[PDB]
Amino acid sequence: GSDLGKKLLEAARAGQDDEVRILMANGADVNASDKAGLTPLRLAARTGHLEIVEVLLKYGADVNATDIYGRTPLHLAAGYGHLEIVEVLLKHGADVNANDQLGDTPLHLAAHWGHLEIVEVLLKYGADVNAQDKFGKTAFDISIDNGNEDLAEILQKLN
Ligand SMILES: [Cl-]
Ligand SMILES: [Cl-]
Repeated sequence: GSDLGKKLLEAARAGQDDEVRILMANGADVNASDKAGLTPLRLAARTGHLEIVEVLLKYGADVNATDIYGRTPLHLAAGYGHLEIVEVLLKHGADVNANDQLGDTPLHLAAHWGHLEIVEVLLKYGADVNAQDKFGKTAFDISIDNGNEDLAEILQKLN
């Protein structure tokens, strides 16, 4: 909730798997929000802690919690190259086409990271490969601009 909530946020970003399980068992608020409004699931998603993501989702974490800038746990899992977290979030209903404040979707961020398997999963779940962000960039443009030549080559075939 509050005291347990603070500890839960810290355990999520610290990667302390069983402290998370213990805090959840003792009634911690699964959607406790830090000063920036970020939830344990968002912190575990960006840090790549798969077991913690799975435990939080089991306790009903809001898979599409969105910050004031429009970012979601799926944005951060795709943006930091965390394939199995991307897979589990999508399996639990994460919004594949969520736009942040710049109009970027998780696919745009996965393209920037150059993660082919994350790109694949996002497309399987219905990502729009032709989506443009607010500055007019597609996933293909992003991959080209970053020098992710392999990905750009493949994405060009879906243009
Ligand atoms: Cl973040
Ligand atoms: Cl490359």
